[PDB]
Amino acid sequence: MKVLFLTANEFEDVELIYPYHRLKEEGHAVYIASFERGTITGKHGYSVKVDLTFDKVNPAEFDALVLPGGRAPERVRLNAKAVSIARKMFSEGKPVASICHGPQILISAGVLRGRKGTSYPGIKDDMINAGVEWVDAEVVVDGNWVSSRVPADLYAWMREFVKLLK
Amino acid sequence: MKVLFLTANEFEDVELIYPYHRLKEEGHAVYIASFERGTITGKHGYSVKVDLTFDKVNPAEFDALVLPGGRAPERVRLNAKAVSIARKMFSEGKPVASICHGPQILISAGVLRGRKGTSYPGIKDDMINAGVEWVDAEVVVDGNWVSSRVPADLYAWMREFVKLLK
Amino acid sequence: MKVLFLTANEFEDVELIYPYHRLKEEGHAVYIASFERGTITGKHGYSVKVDLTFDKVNPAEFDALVLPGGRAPERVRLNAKAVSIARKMFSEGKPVASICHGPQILISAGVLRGRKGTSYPGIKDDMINAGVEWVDAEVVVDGNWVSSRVPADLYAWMREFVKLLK
Amino acid sequence: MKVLFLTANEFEDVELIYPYHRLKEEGHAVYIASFERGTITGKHGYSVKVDLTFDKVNPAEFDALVLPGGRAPERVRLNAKAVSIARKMFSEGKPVASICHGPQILISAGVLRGRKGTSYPGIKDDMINAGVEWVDAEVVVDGNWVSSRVPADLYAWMREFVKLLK
Amino acid sequence: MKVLFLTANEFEDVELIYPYHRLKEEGHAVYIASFERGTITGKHGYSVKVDLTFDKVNPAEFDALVLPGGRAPERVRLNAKAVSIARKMFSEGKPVASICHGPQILISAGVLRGRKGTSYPGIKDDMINAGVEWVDAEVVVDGNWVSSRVPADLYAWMREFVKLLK
Amino acid sequence: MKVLFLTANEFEDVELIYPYHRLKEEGHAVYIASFERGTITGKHGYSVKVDLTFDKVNPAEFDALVLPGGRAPERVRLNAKAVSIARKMFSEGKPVASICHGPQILISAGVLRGRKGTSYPGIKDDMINAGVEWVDAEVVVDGNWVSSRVPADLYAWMREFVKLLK
Ligand SMILES: [Tb+3]
Ligand SMILES: [Tb+3]
Ligand SMILES: [Tb+3]
Ligand SMILES: [Tb+3]
Ligand SMILES: [Tb+3]
Ligand SMILES: [Tb+3]
Ligand SMILES: [Tb+3]
Ligand SMILES: [Tb+3]
Repeated sequence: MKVLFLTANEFEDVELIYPYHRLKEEGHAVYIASFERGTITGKHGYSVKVDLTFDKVNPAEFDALVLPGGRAPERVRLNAKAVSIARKMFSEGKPVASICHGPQILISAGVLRGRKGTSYPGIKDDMINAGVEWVDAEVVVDGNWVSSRVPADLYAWMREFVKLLK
Repeated sequence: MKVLFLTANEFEDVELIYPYHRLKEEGHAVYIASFERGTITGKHGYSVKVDLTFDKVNPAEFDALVLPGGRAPERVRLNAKAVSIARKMFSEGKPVASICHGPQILISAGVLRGRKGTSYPGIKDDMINAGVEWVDAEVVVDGNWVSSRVPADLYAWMREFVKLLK
Repeated sequence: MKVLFLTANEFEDVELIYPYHRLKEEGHAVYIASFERGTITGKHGYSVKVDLTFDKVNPAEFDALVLPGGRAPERVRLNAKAVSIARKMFSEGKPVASICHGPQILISAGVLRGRKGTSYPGIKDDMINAGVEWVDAEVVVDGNWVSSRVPADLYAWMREFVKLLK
Repeated sequence: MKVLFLTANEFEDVELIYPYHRLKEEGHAVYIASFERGTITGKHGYSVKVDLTFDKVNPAEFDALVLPGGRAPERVRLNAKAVSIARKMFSEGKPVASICHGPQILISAGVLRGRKGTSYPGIKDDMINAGVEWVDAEVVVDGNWVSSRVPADLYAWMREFVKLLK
Repeated sequence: MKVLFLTANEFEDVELIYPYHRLKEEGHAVYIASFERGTITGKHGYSVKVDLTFDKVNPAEFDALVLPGGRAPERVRLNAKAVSIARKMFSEGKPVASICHGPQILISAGVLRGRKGTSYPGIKDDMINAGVEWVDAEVVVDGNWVSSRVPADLYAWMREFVKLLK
Repeated sequence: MKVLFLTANEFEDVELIYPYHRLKEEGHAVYIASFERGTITGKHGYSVKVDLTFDKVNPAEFDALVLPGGRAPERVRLNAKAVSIARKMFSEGKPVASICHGPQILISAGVLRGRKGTSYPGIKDDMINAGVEWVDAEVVVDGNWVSSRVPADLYAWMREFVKLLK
């Protein structure tokens, strides 16, 4: 499987690096998409190479989507192409993993009304206003959508997402 | 004229300091309310003293409210007492100034349905989902609510807010 | 009303941003002059665009001068052209606002003998040795010269400077 | 199964956080041991709670050992008790995972003579002088010892370590 | 000989550490005096232990004085006791070494009128207004006063100061 | 006399700057060699110009060698040319000063068997495994090799090294 990550500068470092390596362990191919080629730097200073830009992503070529948190989702959600990628993959029923501020991209895509999930508690009212049935749990699984809240939930977040990709 | 500020650590420094001094120029008494007494530190490292805690605020004692941005509103909006202060003052028709992420507190208060305003563009979809008629302008004035987007709007933000307090 | 600012990297962020927006509120045109075009960054990391270089400034084209503090004045005062701009505008009786280390430029211009004002207390002995009658006050107004000491004085500093430009 | 981590301040953040969550996914109990109770902070600023001090560790109570990298191993290897824990667990054939500078603790334990493994390439000559058959590979498995070199190897490092704990 | 250093937080790190070790090489005893006991931290993050406070210094007990630069001299020069120590030792003809912003303390002591020396070029006009015959040289020796400008002058600064202490 | 320094980014700032100026005081020519031309930055942010690259160094042209510490030696010791320079100069009996992690380069050169010296205590076991008779002292002098442990030893380190160059 080809797993796409939508992110940008000021991503929450462990929320990108943890699923990146956890999914590589399974033999899945992992791709970082962002605004431009080169590198992006997390809140804590970890640097990662960008594999492709949002403009070059064909959503049909990717099988699963991961949305790390941090401050990057508020930048990503203003890019119409990045939001279109998330709208298409999520609405087609492809596996989507979000954590922390990651689901702000799904709010902007207009795909969460009636869906059950979680997020960083600081944006729960925004998830509720987007029609989410918000749950305070380390991991929520709602069909193709696997959601978690904070870095302390990483173990449970990918435990459930890896099951979805099997 | 007693102006209350609702804020916390990681406030956007100039969005707190600019209205604080602009309103002191007019002879208004300015008060910083936060989670605990002592000091709070902005994103850029400026420190300010907390005058009172959210639990000690009686909203009837304050005439106007300022909501600076940064990452502080996502912490403030999880405090039921801080949200109740903003709900009471805004719903009473008292002057309320918000900028950048500041209106996340008003979203949580449930007072923005059908109101017209702006915010940091990164949360415009959350403002729209809360019932705001969102406008991309340096300053919007909707009755008692004066809203702006980013630090570049400071001059226009307080130019309009000062007129409401006269 | 064209207001010129003489500054450089490591300016005290709020001492530049506060008067910039306060004077824009009045409808005055504000200009940042520095060593080179592009951007300059304050002590706390705020970035601002440089409008023109010291070499391109014709002091006859500007009506008032603002001298923010920080570590920038110690760099600015070594530039003969920047010091000549401050000498000409101050000695012509045009309104000049200084705060914190800002008057180090006026010391270098040789215009403060027998004038009354203030500064960051750490350089009061240097102001006294330049012939200033130094006062420990949040704001001092001596004809065209409006001086303040530290960021806590911002409200009083521009309250008096705005009156001079009216 | 109880997994012990030996670490200190300036640990490489992802080298501690990644195996911590990867092993919690399997249902293993994970324990952070360091010099004192309270918290320790990684090179990149992530902070983690210390579960117990080196003096309180009884090696017989733990089933497996993880040695993250960063600058922490050079501090840990000067603590005779921490080195004795690593010596006892490694020499008893319990699973031991090391990455980056992590095996400096095993060098100090005197247990690597005639063993095959890897490390951060910057200390390969020190591993060779301790009697290691050094291999430049993302992961090496030598009986109970699973070793990796850098953060890019995380996926392979725990892929092999998890197999040892099954 | 007992060499006293007058300094505080935000000292220029190499300007304190270099003379400290260079004078210890000669067998001189070296003492750091500051506002309070404990430690002080330089601009670049080096930490040094404070040996005694300004209040506990008896200038008669010290044979030579060193004044490092950085931002510390602007804090030190506001302390009447620290300025009195520098006034007494300098006016008694004891060896005094200054570099960079270090001579701001001697300006405040009122001992430089007619003396020949140098400093950080950014404060040369303040040295001139204090009556200094200012020279642009890596090191100036004027009787008991050895002065230098910047970190690049360290080699020449202590080359001359060590000769004075022989 | 020409003194060569082998170093890189993340050198311990005072361990490079202190011997650089101490040896310039004696009139010796000092040269910084690193991976590329331009500048290198220490752990604490001091920046120094690189005089020449490792590939351009002819060991016959230099009379003495300095090896500062920090994290730079673990990068330098992976460059076969930099290790060959240290090997050639040390094995020819030219004066060699090392401090802290600096002797990791000599370990990699294979020249320390049966030699007496010291280092940062965190790598003493690696020095012992390289055949060093390790001593816990502020300075050790073994023929041409002058070694010290930490920044607190600077005064003693160059006191002994300067005697070798006379
Ligand atoms: Tb940011
Ligand atoms: Tb934060
Ligand atoms: Tb600076
Ligand atoms: Tb460190
Ligand atoms: Tb052997
Ligand atoms: Tb400072
Ligand atoms: Tb590093
Ligand atoms: Tb042997």
